[PDB]
Amino acid sequence: QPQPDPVQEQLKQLAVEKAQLENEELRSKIRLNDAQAQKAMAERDNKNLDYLEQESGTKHARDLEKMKAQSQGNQQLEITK
Amino acid sequence: QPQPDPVQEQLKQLAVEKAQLENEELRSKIRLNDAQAQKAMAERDNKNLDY
Amino acid sequence: LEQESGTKHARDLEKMKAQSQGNQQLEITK
Repeated sequence: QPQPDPVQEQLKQLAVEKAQLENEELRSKIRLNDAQAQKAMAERDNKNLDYLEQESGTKHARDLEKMKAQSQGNQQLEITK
Repeated sequence: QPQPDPVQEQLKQLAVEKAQLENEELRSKIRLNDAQAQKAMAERDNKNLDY
Repeated sequence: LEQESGTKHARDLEKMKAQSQGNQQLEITK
């Protein structure tokens, strides 16, 4: 009857464990790539919104509204006093 | 009758699933490249508007 | 989502209005 060698069984078990872990590593890489792609898409959407707002006068209109509101507040304070 | 060895069957299953996962990894790489290209195009459009 | 609507502008307007109201209240109390 052959005499078993303890080290060989442990080495085989470790090899099987490594083979199992490689697939989990690949899955983690896929998840990371997907997350980066979604972040890039969100950045693109933000840049597109910025382009759309800058093309029109909305950015300047908001500043004009702020200045007009400040002036109206000053006028109201003058009237109340 | 030949006697099966579970270790070999498990190794073959792991190899098949790894070959399956490689395709998904390639698809994820393609998606990331496409997203980066679209982001670069958006940046170019913004810079053209600035010009 | 916040930038698409006027929430960012609305908060600044609310801050300005609150400052004006505080100045008016200070004037009234004095």
